[PDB]
Amino acid sequence: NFMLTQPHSVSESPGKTVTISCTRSSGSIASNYVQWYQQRPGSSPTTVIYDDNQRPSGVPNRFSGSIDSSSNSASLIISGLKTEDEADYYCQSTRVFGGGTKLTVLGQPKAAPSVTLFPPSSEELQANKATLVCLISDFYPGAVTVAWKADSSPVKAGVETTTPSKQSNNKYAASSYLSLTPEQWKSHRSYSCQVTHEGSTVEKTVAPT
Amino acid sequence: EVQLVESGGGLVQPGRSLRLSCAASGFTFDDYAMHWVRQVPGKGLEWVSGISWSSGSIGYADSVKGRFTISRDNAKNSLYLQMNSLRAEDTALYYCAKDRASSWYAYGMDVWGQGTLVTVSSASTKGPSVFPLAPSSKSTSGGTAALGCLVKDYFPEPVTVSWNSGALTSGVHTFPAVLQSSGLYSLSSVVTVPSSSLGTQTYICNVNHKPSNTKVDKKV
Amino acid sequence: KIVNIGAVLSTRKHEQMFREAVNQANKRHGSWKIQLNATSVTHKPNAIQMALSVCEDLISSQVYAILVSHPPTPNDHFTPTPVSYTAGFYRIPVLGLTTRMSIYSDKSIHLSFLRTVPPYSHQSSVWFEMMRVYSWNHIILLVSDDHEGRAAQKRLETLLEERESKAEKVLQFDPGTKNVTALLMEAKELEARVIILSASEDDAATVYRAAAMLNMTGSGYVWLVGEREISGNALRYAPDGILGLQLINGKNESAHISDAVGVVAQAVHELLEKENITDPPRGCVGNTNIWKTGPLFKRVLMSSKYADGVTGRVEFNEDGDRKFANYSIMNLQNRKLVQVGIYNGTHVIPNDRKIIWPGGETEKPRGYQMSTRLKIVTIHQEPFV
Repeated sequence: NFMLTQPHSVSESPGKTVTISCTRSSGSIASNYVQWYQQRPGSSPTTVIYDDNQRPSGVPNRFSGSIDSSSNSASLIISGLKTEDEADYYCQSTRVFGGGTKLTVLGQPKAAPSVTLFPPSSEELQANKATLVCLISDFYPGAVTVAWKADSSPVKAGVETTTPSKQSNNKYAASSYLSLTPEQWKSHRSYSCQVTHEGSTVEKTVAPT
Repeated sequence: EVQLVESGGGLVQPGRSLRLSCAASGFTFDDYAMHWVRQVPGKGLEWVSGISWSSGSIGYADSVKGRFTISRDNAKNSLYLQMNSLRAEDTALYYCAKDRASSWYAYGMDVWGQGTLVTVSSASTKGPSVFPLAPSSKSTSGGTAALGCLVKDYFPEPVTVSWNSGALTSGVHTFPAVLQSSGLYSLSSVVTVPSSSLGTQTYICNVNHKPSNTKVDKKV
Repeated sequence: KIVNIGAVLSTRKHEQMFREAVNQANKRHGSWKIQLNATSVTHKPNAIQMALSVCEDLISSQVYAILVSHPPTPNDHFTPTPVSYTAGFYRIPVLGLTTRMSIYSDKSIHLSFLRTVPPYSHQSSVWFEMMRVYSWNHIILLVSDDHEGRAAQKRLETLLEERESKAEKVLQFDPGTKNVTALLMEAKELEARVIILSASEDDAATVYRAAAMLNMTGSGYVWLVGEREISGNALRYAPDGILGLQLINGKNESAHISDAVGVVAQAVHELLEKENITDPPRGCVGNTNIWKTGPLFKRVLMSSKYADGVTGRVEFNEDGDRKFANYSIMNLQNRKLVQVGIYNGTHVIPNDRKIIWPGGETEKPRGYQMSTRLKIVTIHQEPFV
């Protein structure tokens, strides 16, 4: 099989033409078909493009599909317009779906995320439990990725990250909780939480005691 | 015209069975075949099954052998998805998708439904556990400090977290709750204070959980 | 592994279109397993050379199906008879594209043959359906007789006996004849006015000339003729106010090619997930055995259909020919062929244009006369007579 890869998210200002591509892992792109799907948050997903570059009934032109092979990937180009059409997109070829890229209309200037890392408290360690808390605040737009590493390799098990939500100040915030046992907490030299926002990576490292 | 409606989803304990019903309206029922795909929180989607125009041509996802079965009745324009032996990693949505041809080989669907909810877990009302998140070793960036309180494993929503009986409102920040694999909610609340108050000022966080009737105070 | 689909097209352009269509079908669902390659060969004159050519150059690649078409230049000099016989010897199914002759509609002779166009009897089905809308009951059915006429008459008679009604004096005539004045004159004196014609081109022209010289094409009459009876010689010898028929697409080879390729690919993929699969024979000579799975393939090719494509919805009926076609009623107005209606299925639909009948009478002329000139028979006997 394969596993299509697409960028996590994209930020754009009104009146600009932007392209979004999802890359196919193995096999020729031209061998099979591709379709672009869209959805609004709280709304059922709806198809926007099918059969490479074909427009279903009701599409207001604009949506253009590129099927250039290049490095075995396909893209869609949208003209300069923002309106309310700023939401996640998907591409599908054959039994394979992507993570999804979020199209965000740039309003207030983007803010560098503020990341704070809290190691597990000794009171929690007294209960044979450990929780590392990575809190991200005052970042715009709400599109980030949180990862954990045990100082020599990324770790995925036991992590729970909250989806960004709109606060009162038209800004997003989120939290991540990593559950580890005290023995493994003292076994590793340190733990690093990495937050990626609009291609900017910030890492916070914590050590026992 | 072409409208799609689905029902039959909800919450149930592990080891049970379920049957989701998808009814269409308008367009002809016999001439098309409909898939079954599911949306998961945060991530994307994944195919599950697929029916033929009438019967015969069948197909299931790799990981869903035996657990799920699919059938349709062409009389009342309905679609029945029956399954049993539920688990904990399928607590997500299930979308009803209608294809464009009479066979599912095309793998091209259009005009989705509206989504249905399923979640299988041991829903138990348990009192939250509160822990103090202390700041760093007297290190500050602009004279501020990072103290907080973590609430772990409380069910169901919501909870109320305040500091010193909610007297202080400046510098506080309450983050949305997170649902872990245990099926219980957790969150944390942070307060920004000057670094000069570390070790000389006592900060108490008060946690109230009406569904569990839990009233606790924790000193950081 | 790799499966071929042979085809016998008309010219090079349609061959390239067929190759592009099979490439597109492969560009659809192609998740390994099948590859679905395609072979081709051009029509040839003569027939024995054609049969030998199809045999060698097509059964030398274990083709799973064959696609035929009407010859480009002639009309019936190169009918797809040789392909049907040679490829039905092994029970390898073949698909007809633009041939309609009602001799391939019975499976006693052609053992594996199914078309995508309704042959000629469904014209009689439309005759019967449209008879009710205008509500005339008594008809005379003037039909030729080699095989086509017999089939059309049998179909209409079977359909017309549902409502317990009966037709008037159905009368035939030998193909390629002259001086039909006597038979037509006999048909003139009767109590029915709507006449239904089913005969080939030149015979239709002869009948029109004979009817015109008997001044039977005047007012108070109404005719009904199939697709063949017009549009071949319909601006030189046809009367005014005649109601024809026409299949909408017909000679649009590209659409039919695409649809047939789609249906074949879908059914092949549906079949291939079956336990008992056996490949067609490899050579024409040295093998004299029926392809065992062959007949089963036919069934999965017959019932399934349903490839909703450009030509519409396709659904083969019990014995080959596609059902649920879309005709288009026509009419003559000053040597023109304006459209008057559309027949979709089990119901006609008129249009916004008025209809001129045979003589310019803007009305709905019913057919009946009620002679009131009865001839009586008596026998000499007794004080009674």
